[PDB]
Amino acid sequence: LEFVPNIQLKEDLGAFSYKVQLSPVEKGMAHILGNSIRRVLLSSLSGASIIKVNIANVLHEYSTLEDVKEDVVEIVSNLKKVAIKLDTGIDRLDLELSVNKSGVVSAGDFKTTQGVEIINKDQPIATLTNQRAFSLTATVSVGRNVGILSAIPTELERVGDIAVDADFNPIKRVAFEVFDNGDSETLEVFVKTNGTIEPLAAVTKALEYFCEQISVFVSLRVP
Amino acid sequence: KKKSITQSNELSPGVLKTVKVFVAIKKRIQPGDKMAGRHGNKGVVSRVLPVE
Repeated sequence: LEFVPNIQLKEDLGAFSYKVQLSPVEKGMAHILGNSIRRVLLSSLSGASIIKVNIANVLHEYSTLEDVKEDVVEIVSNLKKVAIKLDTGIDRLDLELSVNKSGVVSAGDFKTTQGVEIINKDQPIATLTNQRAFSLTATVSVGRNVGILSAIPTELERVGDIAVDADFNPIKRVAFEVFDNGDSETLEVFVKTNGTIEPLAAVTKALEYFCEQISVFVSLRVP
Repeated sequence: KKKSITQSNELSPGVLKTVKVFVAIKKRIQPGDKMAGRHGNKGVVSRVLPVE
């Protein structure tokens, strides 16, 4: 009477929708596993987002560039929605964007440096009414959401440096359901993500974090 | 601009000079803030909870 669970990435659907399912359960441990997976992914996942942006010709967020329909605050808002995928060892990196287009600037316009990946090619950073030279630098670092109260503002060295808030967590929605095959159950979880991190890898990471937390209890020791 | 008395104002006699400073600070809703519905139902936020 031994059952061991397995992970299958099945029923992938939507632009970024996945339904990881485990064929084997302990016939009653399925609900606990689903609750743990749902809680861990939302608050334990770490994502890398821009925290600092410097415009070529700005002294503060509340300024208007010549021949630009978008406002500097509006440009910062467009920058925040941008989705970035980073290498495991990169930790922190700087992205340089310079464009002379007379059309609409875009996230894809960002220089294709190694490691840096931009999922949101479609999202446009700004729109230029007339031909002009536009350049800016955005700092990207790995981070996780520790809550609004426990947040470090971040030091700014350059006069032009502007602080930008970043939402590190990439999992928009988590759903789980339990089906009993008789003497055993199958766990079905629906995960919605920006697509920066593959769903199966994220599920494995969340389970690993839960196991690490439960590790202390079996020991019943400080360490 | 040059049509002014040279101080941009009379300045009130006995005042050597004046300076005006403008500061803009963003504000985000926090506990103890007051939110009022159009129907007239009103409340003050007591705490912020996690999404989960």
